[PDB]
Amino acid sequence: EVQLVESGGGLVQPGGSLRLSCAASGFTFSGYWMHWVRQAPGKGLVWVSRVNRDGSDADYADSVKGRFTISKDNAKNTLFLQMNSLRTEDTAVYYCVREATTFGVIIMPEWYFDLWGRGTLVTVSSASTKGPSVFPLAPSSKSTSGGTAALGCLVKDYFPEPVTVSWNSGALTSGVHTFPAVLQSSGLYSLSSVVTVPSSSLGTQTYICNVNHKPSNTKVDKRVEPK
Amino acid sequence: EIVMTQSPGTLSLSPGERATLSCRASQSDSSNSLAWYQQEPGQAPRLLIHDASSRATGIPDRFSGSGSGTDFTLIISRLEPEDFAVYYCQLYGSFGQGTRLEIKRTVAAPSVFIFPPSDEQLKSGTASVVCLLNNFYPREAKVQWKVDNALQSGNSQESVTEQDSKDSTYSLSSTLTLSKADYEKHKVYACEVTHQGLSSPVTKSFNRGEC
Amino acid sequence: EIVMTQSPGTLSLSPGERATLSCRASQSDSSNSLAWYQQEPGQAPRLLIHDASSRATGIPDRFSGSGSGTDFTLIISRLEPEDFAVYYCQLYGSFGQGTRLEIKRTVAAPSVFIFPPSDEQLKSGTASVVCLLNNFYPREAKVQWKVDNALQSGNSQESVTEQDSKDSTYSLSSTLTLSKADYEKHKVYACEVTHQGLSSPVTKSFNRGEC
Amino acid sequence: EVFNATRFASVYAWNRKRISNCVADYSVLYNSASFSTFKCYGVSPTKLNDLCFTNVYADSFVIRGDEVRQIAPGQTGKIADYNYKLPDDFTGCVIAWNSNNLDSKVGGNYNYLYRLFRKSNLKPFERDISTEIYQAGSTPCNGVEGFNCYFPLQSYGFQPTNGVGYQPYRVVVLSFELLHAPATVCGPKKSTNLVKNKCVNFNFNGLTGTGVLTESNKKFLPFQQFGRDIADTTDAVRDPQTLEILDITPCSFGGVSVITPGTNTSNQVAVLYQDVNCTEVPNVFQTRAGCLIGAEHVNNSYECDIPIGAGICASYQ
Amino acid sequence: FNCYFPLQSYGFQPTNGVGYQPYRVVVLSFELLHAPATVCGPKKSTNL
Ligand SMILES: *[C@@H]1O[C@H](CO)[C@@H](O)[C@H](O)[C@H]1NC(C)=O
Ligand SMILES: *[C@@H]1O[C@H](CO)[C@@H](O)[C@H](O)[C@H]1NC(C)=O
Ligand SMILES: *[C@@H]1O[C@H](CO)[C@@H](O)[C@H](O)[C@H]1NC(C)=O
Ligand SMILES: *[C@@H]1O[C@H](CO)[C@@H](O)[C@H](O)[C@H]1NC(C)=O
Repeated sequence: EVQLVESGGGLVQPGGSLRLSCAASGFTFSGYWMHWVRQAPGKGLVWVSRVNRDGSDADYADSVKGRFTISKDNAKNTLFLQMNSLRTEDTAVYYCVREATTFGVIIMPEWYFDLWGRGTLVTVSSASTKGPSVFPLAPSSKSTSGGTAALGCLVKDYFPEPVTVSWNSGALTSGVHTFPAVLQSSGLYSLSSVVTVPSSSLGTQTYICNVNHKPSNTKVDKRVEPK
Repeated sequence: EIVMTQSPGTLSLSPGERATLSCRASQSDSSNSLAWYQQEPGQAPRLLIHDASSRATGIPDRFSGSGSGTDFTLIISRLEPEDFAVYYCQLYGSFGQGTRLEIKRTVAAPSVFIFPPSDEQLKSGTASVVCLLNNFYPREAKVQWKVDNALQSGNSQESVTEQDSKDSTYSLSSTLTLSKADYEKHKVYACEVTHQGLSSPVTKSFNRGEC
Repeated sequence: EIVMTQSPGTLSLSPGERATLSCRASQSDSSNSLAWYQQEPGQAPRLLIHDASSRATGIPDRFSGSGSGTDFTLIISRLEPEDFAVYYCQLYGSFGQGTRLEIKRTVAAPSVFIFPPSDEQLKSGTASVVCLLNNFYPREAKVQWKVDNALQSGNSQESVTEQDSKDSTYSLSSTLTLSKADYEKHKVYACEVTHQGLSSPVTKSFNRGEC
Repeated sequence: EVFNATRFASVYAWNRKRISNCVADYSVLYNSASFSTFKCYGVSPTKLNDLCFTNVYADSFVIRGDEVRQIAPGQTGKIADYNYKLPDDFTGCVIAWNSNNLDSKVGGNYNYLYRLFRKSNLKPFERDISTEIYQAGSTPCNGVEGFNCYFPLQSYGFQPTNGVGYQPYRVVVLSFELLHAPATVCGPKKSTNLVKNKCVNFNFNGLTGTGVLTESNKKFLPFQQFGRDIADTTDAVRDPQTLEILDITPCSFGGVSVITPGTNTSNQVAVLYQDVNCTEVPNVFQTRAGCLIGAEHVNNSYECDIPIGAGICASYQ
Repeated sequence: FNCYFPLQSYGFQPTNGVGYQPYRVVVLSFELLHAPATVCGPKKSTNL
C-alpha cells in the first residue's frame, strides 16, 4: 500500500533547530509535488510549504517565511523540512501531504491532496522533563452522592508529552473518561483521569492506578484510599 | 490571501437526517478547483471531493456536492455514524475554520461533583479544587465558582471532553488553582453550572476541613 | 444557495426623517436583477421596485433606490406613517431576512403587573404565572424571575406584541408553566425587569396563597 | 523533456533548444487536451507526422493570457516589439498550456520578468538581455535611475487568485525550416520495401513524387542528397537507407488523337498515341509520331488523306 | 486502458460568468439550389 512515515520531532528549546523526514513507500516519489500542513493542538489546519518534483522552487508561507526550508531528496526517496529560530506559537503536529497529478502529456497538479501520513508532534518550550506528581481522588463521606460515585487520579508538574494512565492493569473500563490534558503556566501539562465506580465497592478489591510515562520511562503505580 | 469562510459554524442533526454545508471564498473565482476534507479527531484528514464537483474514488456515493463562483456547497445524501468529524474546505492557499457535524440527542441533566485537594496536595504549596460535570447534553455550558460566597473569574481553567460514541454524552471538568495562603483564608467554596435545559441552576456548596 | 443579507437589522427614525437600507449580495453581483417589497404584518407583500432601478405602478414617488455591485441600496426621499412594515429584497434564488422600520419616540418607563394562577388553574393540573409589561418603549427589555429567592431560566415563555399606531407603544408578557408538585414548595415569586431607560431595575415580589 | 521541464525561462530570456537526429511524433501533442492553444502557420497540425524537417527549434517562455495572441506573425504589442518577434514568413506551430499550478505562487512570481522599454523594436528571433537604463526623456541619465529613466525589465507577480487574463501560460514555439538539406527529424512513418522499373509514387525523406526509379550511372559525391536537371526538377535521389543513387523518370505520357473518316460514311476509328510506345499502353503499327492502333499498314502508296506525320498518312478504303 | 466516456456535462449553474452562462443558439441554413422557391419575404406582389 502507499504510506508516508514521518521521522524526527520532539521538545526543542525556543530558537533551536530541528529537521523532519518523510519517507514514502508504495508509489513513485519523483513525479509528485509535496506539501506540509500544520495542525495546532485543538485548532484548524494551516498550509506551510510546497516543493516541486526536484525542489527548484518553494512556496514558503508568511508564517514560516525565511525560517523554514523544504528539500526533496529524490535519489534517496525522502522529503525534508528543516527550520531555524523556531518560535513558541509554532507548537503543532506536522502532516506530510502529497499533491495529485494527472501524469499526462503535462504533469498538471491540481492543488488537492490525496493521502495524509501520520502526523509528528513538535514541542518548543523553556521547561524541562520532570516526573509527574500523582495524587488520589476518592470522595469521602458527605461528598459522594448516592450509591454510585467516581474515583480517579490527578497528575501535576508533568512537562513531558501527553501521558497514558490505566486502572487495575486495564482489566476494566466502566466508562473511562480520557479528559485530555491541558497546559498551565510555566509549561506544565495537567491530566485528571476519573473512572465512575460506585463508592460501595472498596474493601473487597484493591484499587490501583498506573500512570505509564513513556518519554522518561517513569513508571509510577499508586493506590487509592477511601479517606 | 484568500480566506475560506464556512457556514454554518456548527451543525447537529439526527443520525439519519442529511445535511449541507457551504464555503465562501472572500473574493473572485478560482476556476472551481476546491476540495473538501473530513478529519476524524483522532486520525488525519481524508479527501472527500476534489474540483468541487467530482468525488474521489473509494468515498461513498452519499457524499456529492457542487458549487461555483464565490460559493461552493457540499450536500450529503444521508447520514450514518461517521460524521463525527470536522469538514475543512481547501482552496489554493488557505483552509476553512471547519464545521463539526454533531449528532443530536435529547436534553440531559448534568451531574456536578466537587473534589477538594488532599493533604499531599496541600503540603506542596498550592491548592487545586476540581469540578466534574458528567453525562450532560447538548454542548453548551458555563460553570462558575463562589469563593467566600463571591463570584470571581480569570484564575481557573476549563476543559471539555469530546463526545463518546456509545451513549452520545460527555463530561466536562474545571480546575481552580490558588496558593495555599490564599486557599486557607476563605471558608465557603460553591460550584454552579448554567444549562438551558435545567429548570434551576444546580448549586453545590462545600465546607473546608472535612470532619 | 444565494444568501441575501440586509442591514441594519432594525432601524428607527422619526415619522419624517428619511433613511436608506443597505442589502449586500453575498455572492458575486446580481447585475441589477433585484426587486423590493414592503409587507405590513397583517397582509400580503407588495412590489415596490423592479430591476433595482425602475419603479412599479401606483408606488409613491418617495421610493427611489439604486444599487450596483454587492452593495444594493434603497433610498426613500421622505417618510410617512406607513413604514411600519418589513422590507424584503428579491434576488431570483433567495429572499432577505427582512428589516423593521420603527417610529421613534421618547423613552417610556414600563409598567409591570404580576398575575398568579386562579383557583380554576389551581385544580387543572398546571400552574401558570404571568408578568405583563405595559406601555413600554423601546423594544428592548430583560425579564428575569426569582423563585424561592433564586433565579431560574429555560422554563418560561415570553411573547411580544406589535406596537400600536395610536400612541406608538407595545406590551410584552411572559408566562411560567409548572406542575403543582413544584409550585407549593416555594413561597416568594418575584419578577425583575431590566431596561436601559430605567434608573433602577424594577422588581415586584408576590406571595403565594394570596392573603 | 521541453514540455515536462519544471521551470520555464523568462520572456526577455526565452530559452531556445535545437532538435535533430530523432523521430518526432506530433500526434500525441496535438491530440492532447492539456494544451489550450495550438496554432500552426505555414503547415497544418494534422500533417506534421507526414513531413520531414531539416532542423527543429523549440523556444520556451511564460506569458499571460491577454497577450498570448501576441505570439503570431505580424503582431503589435510589448512582446511583439520588445521581447520575442516572429518572422512574417513563419513556418511552425505555437503551443500554449495554462500553468497556474506550476509557476504561480502566493506572494507572486518575482523571477519572471519582461522588457517594457527599449530604444528600438526587435527583429525576428532576436533576444535582448541588456539591462541598461532606458532614457525615456531627452535628459541623459548616464546609467542613473530616476524621473524619465526607468529599468527596462518589469516584474509579473503571478498570483494564483488572478483572473485568467493575467494568469501564467507556458508557451512553446516549434519552428521548422523546410529547405534543401538532409532532414534529421521525421514523423513516425514506417518505411516500405523499395521497387524499381515501375511507375510508382515515392516519398523519399519527405520529398513526394511519382515516376519510375532506375539504377543510375551518376556519381554523387558523399555529401549530395538529390540531383536536378537543367530545368530545376528532381531527377536523381539518394536512398536514405542503402545510400544508392536512383534516377527518377516521369511515367510515360502523351496526347491521344482519334483518326476517323466522317461518321457520315462509317463509325470506325483509329487511335494514335503520340510519342508513346504501345508496349507501354497496356492491327498495331509503330510510326515516328507515336503508334497507331486500329489501322492496317500496307505496302501501297497514295495521296495523303488524313495526315499522321513523318510521311505517314491514313485513309478509309 | 485509456478508454473514457464519450460524453461530458455542461453543468449550467445559475450564477456563472458570461462565458459559462447558457446561451440559446439557432442556426438558419438557406438552400439556394435551383428549385421552385417555397419561402420568401413579405415583398408584396405587383401587376404584370
Ligand atoms: C540500417 O542502416 C544501415 C546504415 O546505418 C544500413 O546499412 C542497413 O542496411 C540498415 N538496415 C535495415 C534493416 O534497414
Ligand atoms: C453526308 O452524306 C449525305 C448523304 O447525301 C450528304 O447529304 C452530306 O452532304 C454528306 N456530308 C459530308 C460532310 O460529306
Ligand atoms: C518500342 O519498344 C521496343 C521494345 O522495348 C523498343 O525496342 C523500340 O525501340 C521502341 N520504339 C520506339 C519508337 O521507341
Ligand atoms: C511491305 O513491304 C516490305 C518490303 O520490304 C515487306 O517486307 C513487308 O512485309 C510489307 N508489309 C506487309 C504488311 O505486307
